[PDB]
Amino acid sequence: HHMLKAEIFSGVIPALMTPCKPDRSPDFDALVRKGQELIGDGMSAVVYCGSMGDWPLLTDAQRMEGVERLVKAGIPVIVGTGAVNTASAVAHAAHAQKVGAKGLMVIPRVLSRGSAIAAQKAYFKAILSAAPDLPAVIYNSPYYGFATRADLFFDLRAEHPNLVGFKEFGGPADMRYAAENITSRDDGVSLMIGVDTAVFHGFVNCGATGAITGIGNVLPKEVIHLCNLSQAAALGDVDARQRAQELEQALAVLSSFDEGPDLVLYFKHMMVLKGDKEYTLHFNETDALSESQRGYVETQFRLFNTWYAEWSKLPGAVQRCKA
Amino acid sequence: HHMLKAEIFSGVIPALMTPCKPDRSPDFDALVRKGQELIGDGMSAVVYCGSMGDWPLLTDAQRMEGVERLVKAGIPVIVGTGAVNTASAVAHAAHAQKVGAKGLMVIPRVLSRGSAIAAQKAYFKAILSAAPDLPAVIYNSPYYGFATRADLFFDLRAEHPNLVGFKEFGGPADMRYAAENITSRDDGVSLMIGVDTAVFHGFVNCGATGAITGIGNVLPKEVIHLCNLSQAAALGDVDARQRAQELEQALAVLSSFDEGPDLVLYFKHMMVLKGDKEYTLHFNETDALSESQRGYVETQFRLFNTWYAEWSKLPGAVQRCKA
Amino acid sequence: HHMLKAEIFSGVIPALMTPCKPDRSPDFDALVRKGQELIGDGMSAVVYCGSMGDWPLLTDAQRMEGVERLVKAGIPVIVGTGAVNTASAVAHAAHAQKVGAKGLMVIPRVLSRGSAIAAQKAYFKAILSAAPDLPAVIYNSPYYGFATRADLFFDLRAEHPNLVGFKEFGGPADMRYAAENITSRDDGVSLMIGVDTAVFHGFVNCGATGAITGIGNVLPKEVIHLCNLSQAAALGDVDARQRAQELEQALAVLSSFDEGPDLVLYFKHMMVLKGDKEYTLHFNETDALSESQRGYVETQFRLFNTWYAEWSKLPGAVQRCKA
Amino acid sequence: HHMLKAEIFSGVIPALMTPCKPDRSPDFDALVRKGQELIGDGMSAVVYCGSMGDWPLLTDAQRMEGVERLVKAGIPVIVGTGAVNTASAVAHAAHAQKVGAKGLMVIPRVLSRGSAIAAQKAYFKAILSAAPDLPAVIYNSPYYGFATRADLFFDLRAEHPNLVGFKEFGGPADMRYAAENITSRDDGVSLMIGVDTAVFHGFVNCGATGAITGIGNVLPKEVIHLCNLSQAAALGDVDARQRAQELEQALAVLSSFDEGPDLVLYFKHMMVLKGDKEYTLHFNETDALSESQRGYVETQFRLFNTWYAEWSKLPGAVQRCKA
Amino acid sequence: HHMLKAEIFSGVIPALMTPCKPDRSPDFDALVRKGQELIGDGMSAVVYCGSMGDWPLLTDAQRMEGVERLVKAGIPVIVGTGAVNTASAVAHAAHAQKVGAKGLMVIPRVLSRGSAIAAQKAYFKAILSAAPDLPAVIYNSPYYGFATRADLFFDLRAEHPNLVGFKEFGGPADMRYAAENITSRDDGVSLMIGVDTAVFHGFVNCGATGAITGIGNVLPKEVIHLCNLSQAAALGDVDARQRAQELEQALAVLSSFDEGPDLVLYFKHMMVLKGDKEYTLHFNETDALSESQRGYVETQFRLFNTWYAEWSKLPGAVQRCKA
Amino acid sequence: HHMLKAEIFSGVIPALMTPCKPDRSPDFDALVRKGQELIGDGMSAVVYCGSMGDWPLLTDAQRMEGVERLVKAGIPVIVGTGAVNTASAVAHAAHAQKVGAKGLMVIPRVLSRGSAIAAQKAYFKAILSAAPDLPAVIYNSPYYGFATRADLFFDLRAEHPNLVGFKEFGGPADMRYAAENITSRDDGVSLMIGVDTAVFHGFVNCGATGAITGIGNVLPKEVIHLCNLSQAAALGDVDARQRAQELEQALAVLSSFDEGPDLVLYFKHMMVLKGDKEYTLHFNETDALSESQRGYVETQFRLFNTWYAEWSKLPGAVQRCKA
Repeated sequence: HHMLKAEIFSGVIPALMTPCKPDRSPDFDALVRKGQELIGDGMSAVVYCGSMGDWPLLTDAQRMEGVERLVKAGIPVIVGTGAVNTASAVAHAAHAQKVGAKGLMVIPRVLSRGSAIAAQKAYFKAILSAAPDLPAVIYNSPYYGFATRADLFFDLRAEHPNLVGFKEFGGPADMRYAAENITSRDDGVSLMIGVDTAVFHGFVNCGATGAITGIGNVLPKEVIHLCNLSQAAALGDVDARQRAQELEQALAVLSSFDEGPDLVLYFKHMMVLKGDKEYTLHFNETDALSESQRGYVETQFRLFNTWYAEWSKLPGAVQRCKA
Repeated sequence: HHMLKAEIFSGVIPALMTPCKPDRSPDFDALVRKGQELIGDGMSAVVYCGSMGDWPLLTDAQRMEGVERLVKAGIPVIVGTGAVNTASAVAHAAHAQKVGAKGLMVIPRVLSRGSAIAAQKAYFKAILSAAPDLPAVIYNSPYYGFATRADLFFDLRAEHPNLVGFKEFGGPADMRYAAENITSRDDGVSLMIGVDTAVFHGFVNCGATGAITGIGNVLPKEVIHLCNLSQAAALGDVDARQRAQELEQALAVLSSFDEGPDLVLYFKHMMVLKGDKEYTLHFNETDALSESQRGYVETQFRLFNTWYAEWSKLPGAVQRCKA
Repeated sequence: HHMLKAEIFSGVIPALMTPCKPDRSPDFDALVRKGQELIGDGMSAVVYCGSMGDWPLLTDAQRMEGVERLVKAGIPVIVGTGAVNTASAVAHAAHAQKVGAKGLMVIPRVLSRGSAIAAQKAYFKAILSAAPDLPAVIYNSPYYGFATRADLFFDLRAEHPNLVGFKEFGGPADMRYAAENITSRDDGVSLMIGVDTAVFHGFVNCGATGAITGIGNVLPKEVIHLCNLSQAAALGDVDARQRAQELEQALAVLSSFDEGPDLVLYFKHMMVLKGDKEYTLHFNETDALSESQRGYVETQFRLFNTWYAEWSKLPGAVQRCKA
Repeated sequence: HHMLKAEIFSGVIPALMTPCKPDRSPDFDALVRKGQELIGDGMSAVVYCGSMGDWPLLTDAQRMEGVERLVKAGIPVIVGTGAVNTASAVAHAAHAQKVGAKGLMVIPRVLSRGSAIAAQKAYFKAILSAAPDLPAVIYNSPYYGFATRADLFFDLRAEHPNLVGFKEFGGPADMRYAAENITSRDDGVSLMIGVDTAVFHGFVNCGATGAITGIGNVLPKEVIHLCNLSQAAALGDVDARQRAQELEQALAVLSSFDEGPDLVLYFKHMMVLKGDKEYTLHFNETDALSESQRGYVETQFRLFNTWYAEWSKLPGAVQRCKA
Repeated sequence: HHMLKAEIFSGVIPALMTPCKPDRSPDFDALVRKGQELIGDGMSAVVYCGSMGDWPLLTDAQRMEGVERLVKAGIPVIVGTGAVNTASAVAHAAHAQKVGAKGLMVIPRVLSRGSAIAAQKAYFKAILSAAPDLPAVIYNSPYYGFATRADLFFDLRAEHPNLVGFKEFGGPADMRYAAENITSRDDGVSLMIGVDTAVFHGFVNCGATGAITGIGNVLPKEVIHLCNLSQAAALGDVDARQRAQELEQALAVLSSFDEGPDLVLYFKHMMVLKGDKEYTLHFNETDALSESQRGYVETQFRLFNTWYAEWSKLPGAVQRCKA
Repeated sequence: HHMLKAEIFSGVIPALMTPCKPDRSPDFDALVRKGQELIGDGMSAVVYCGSMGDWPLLTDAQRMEGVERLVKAGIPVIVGTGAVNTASAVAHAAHAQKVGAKGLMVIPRVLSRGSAIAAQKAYFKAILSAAPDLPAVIYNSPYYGFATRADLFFDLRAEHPNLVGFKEFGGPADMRYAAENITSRDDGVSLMIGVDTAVFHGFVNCGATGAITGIGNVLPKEVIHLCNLSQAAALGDVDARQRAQELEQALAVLSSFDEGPDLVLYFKHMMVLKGDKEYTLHFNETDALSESQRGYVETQFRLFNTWYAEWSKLPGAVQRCKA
């Protein structure tokens, strides 16, 4: 069969941060405000609560409250199912379906049996089964000590028709593996870019349908610009292919913070630099950038903004592909 | 100064499994029964709730109930502080001190900022600070994407005098590193063996004071025998050095299950093979050994038991060092 | 079901060398003589034509002639299907069944699509299908740029019930993987030792049913002695476990030539040192040990023989387990 | 001495595929037609039968028939000597000289003694000696488990003056090694690009004289364009250096299929997409791209063609350097 | 505090070669001439005697004579403290301060205790203490079997306020580590580029203040051009960012000789190609490029010069940023 | 030809430490006393000045004075040629021949061109040429960033007949490589054990003629005992093969200090523990074991001594093979 790809996995999709109130509990009003703003800027959906959202630091109830709030605001939500155990992940998925979220981000099993593929298969089945009506994407990362390859992916999809996507945070070779062996069938399966540094490669070299973004919370217009240029390049455009690469290269240092353990520290600090004070505090009192880290990101943020202010005036694909 | 090592980190110490009731909730009565039995067999203390105890699958309340039950039974308890976040780990530590546990097993930060050493330092400080009166051991493993080396260990101990030990699950070279650079000072610091395959190396080559054991839940007398022989070898005994190595080698396959992701599946199945039916079920309904895995452990369990039944009759150190 | 393991994959089984006539064509009369001798010495079967037999240097017709000759002599033969292409491998298998060989050694695809698992699956199916009545073992080695894991093995066996074994030339961890995940089911599947250095580990730690041997062509009685001791150790015998390891250790250097590219040069030279002049020449005129290599093997052969002459007089398991 | 480089190793040189007749035997008429077409398009020579030509799947007689047919058509032929054994490789070389091929591609020993450098030296000598009048290039690849370095190359060339080139399929560092240490002497030695992804690096950074191409069978004009631009860049041209890199980058995904095990599956499928139906079947009945692989290459082929149709209209070096 | 960076570690700074007289003793007159010339060309300082200067081949007295000569000529000198032992390194540092050199390049301990971090800490302290009034940069390289990380760097700087810089010869990830964690504080610390291939990355992505250059001895105007363009790119300039990368890419092969063991052979030969005959001989009579190496560098030197002659005429940032 | 191995490279040979006077200059009287003592204990020769002797910390004159003193005392001396440059190494070699040392230890080039094999070949030639009448051994270690393999070794020996040995400090596989490919010819070439942990493997598995020892300075009788047992095992003795391995295993921790950067700190401290106070100070004022390192070696030294005191009373090979 030839099947339409799931619309919820198309376009540019921020994985939202959870802002803190002054008492270091979640500020759900601020979460919804930012979600609405980002959709207004041109994002197609949001992911909540992912690693950008500090999921391990929040209770399941808090995450579910945030999901509810975002959905009730009319924002298309892909729910993150990251969890300490099967029962928790399944609860996230069941709640997503109950409240009318639009998609599911299936995160592998951690802490108990993480490297066991047999465990991962059962865990994915349990999560998919809990939200059968929601399109689902599996996250694949070497962080888990195992890879979901084509065999496992297609065995899951045979029993779980909601499994329609594959989100790669790993390197370009892993994204290439997915494009060649999983996501280029006729059957409605979507590759999603899952790390900020792989946008051009994903869209142009790998046939990606959409990008889940960290840095796009901070620089939405610039990240949408890059995604648009990269999609135009994927149509064969000559100018856009050149401009996309220039923009990705200039964004590379800021995007690279998404690859490391301090991504929430860096991206919340950049939110603060753009004037959003509610991103000042972290849930853990001692989590903070070092003095050098703060200086480095400030320098690099100023550099990118200065370069973009002039580059973004250029004629041709640069104008055509703005958000 | 020359300081006595902490007695709680001496001897042979099972990291207890949590048995399931038929509804897959914890059977605390059975947990206490086994803890009492193992102390009776010659174990010096127990660890609860560690990875052997399925900590990620239990609520914090359940773990704390188990700790309380064990302490109220008069069992010396080292509390596992494994957690999804700082607040949870600190709560485990605070509860340990409140109820009169005898020691603390400090597990590093996971899932959020795991590889960041700055994060680990603050996390360890928070945990140690929460139970200042309890001797504490830090667990060190490559699983965490970072190592606690001498610099960090001594900076922590300077501010947290309860930090008196260092539990290595990693390879023999990592245990050697600890012995050479951390645990061989005069100052009351203890190296603990933290994987079942490193007992002889730990006691004889590395000066270990005690062993935290997985397989010792199943084969307590045989593991105490190995530890005793290895301690006698550490005094310079010729016979015990030879016999310890023979026994470790024979135990090696069964002990090696402690190194992998399926350790709880293997060790609960061995408990069942020895007649303890309460170890039949797992908290997750689908977690089970495969047919081949079950056959392999059954074969190897029979082999070891047959060999030990005859070897354990030999004269000399083999008799002297029995539990 | 519980099924008997295939008898053809039990015991000690030399992978025969092909001796050269003076014109460097195969000496089939000598091949049959040695095969008969080795069975007489206590070997259970032979493998022909494997890498020990110089398969790439012989035509398919020559290999098939040798197989025919061995079978007509009443020797139980496991046929090697190593080949440059599918059609060749399938021809070897079909001939094996036609002439009444007793088993099949399934070697993976080489030179064309070697690392492609999809290719390997089809290739194995083609070979197994060509000799449905012959018990078959798949050879697994990192040399091929891929591993046959449990999933592939069981998918093949579901469609090809003749697939009943798994021959590992790789390291002890790979043999352990096979024992834990493939060969310890109740269903009649056999692990075969497939490198000379892994005999004790295979029988005792991995449940192996038999060994395919290179060095056993040269030292049949000594290799059968080691296999017998190792099998007795697998029953739980204390003495045999100690003696097996002593004998393996003494054999280790000579056995290690089986791991390298020059195995046929080393083992033919050892045949010559024992008085079998027909092993002097190689099919390629320039293939020869260097002066240092020749000196090294001569020294090590003398050393082992001297040690064994005295060690093999010891009482107990050493006498009980002789061929 | 200063010596002219061998003309046969200059320019752009497809390693031809062998098309199948409907019965999966070679279609030699079609082979010659394509060879003639590609020379007409601007290729300087062809390689037959290399890995692109499915050498392991064909008999020696079939390969030699194809070589004869190509030579009799007046096509300059470099003969591939890939073989299962020395006698076969030497036969290919002797036949090449007999029939008037123009060059020799010397492929290392496989399957027997592959990693032994002593074996490789003798094997190369045997092949070179069999066609003394034909200029010869040695193929160097990590696939063989050994590298031909300067010492071996110059020892061979001292005794075999026909050895005048060095074809690198390995990475850019290996090509750099060859340029720095082997091929930049005054003495008539040529570096040949031997993988489709290394064209610019080879010509500009490494002094290459020519390229043996896989993708150039499918996209001859575009590959000649890239080679021409890269050669102009090697003269110091500013525009060509920029344009060469743009074209290589756009060709990179299609070229990357040359690096993997499925190169013949991908490139025959692309031939089919361009209308050459005789490239439909493979010699092995079950060798075929998967559905995803087919979708991936189709998408990427369309993308490249669309981009090139517009990019190739640009003024300057892009026009000057067309085939 | 916010502190000005040390001016001596700004700009472009050649690590000078020591030319030989015909008797293979140092030609100090020629050393001073070249130092003066390079300052005249636009270099800000020189380093002497570093690895470019053949420090291990010269006596301490010879190095100190060269330093004296350069300082007396009015050239700003950063003194290299590379040494076989602590006493030697400290003597270099003490002499630097005595004669009025402007900075210190602190090279780690070698040959005795090289991998011991405790040894490195004491060694750095000894060197820094010997020249307290001179700004100092520590060289960091994997060549030493250890890395100076932030902890060690800041512990040294707390006791040695002259430690104000960090020179990275390692890869881009190591330079990134330094920028993120060491050199981006407000406190007057400078990252210096310490390998010729990392200029753009250092200035733009890592906030570098200056570059110590090998190839800049040979191509001073072109290296200053690259540094200027890269510094303009670090201000946010669009044109300069593009042009810097074009120039770095064209310089990449010549710059890459700085990464290898033969850097002095390559760069002295290039000096000879530009007409400086005093760079003909080496201190060791047999040290010389091979014929292929000489051909390779000659080809690549001609290529770069031809490309630059035309590229350097382009309007815009290329003109603005010339030396 | 069949040639006698060089007697100077036979037996057990300490690489002497250089004791310090209270002013941290060399105590040559003490050096000679210890050298004489060790010969009296049963050592066959000494090496001076090697890394054990702190060569990088001493002047060439000091080393040569020590060599002279040892030779004038009638001790057979193998001179270490470790050096910062060719001229220094050659001076050591020339002096060795002048004063009547009995052998040469050829150490590779460091600090300048270390990884360049062309450089190493010329450097070895220069050193060998400077002492043509002295038997010479080349040291081979991965520390140098290159390996001397058979090709280089035999090319050197063809022009330098004094090159008669090969000293391996690397792992067992590297020693095996040497035995198989270099040192097992008939031609008078000797493999020397060059790290304390490889004694049994060297003599029994690799045909070594002698051992250069670090720990043997401290425990001469025990190291000679191990060497004697290992040599008896190399004759085929059953008892000695078992006892050698027991003794090596017990010595393993103390021997392992020879593998690391702190070998001189550990072995001088052990000399002090045995009552030799002249081994208290190091040439560098701050070089000292840490508190933990000191505790570790003290514990392990006591353990070994206690075990040996009883083990060394056993009948059989243990008595026969004492010094």
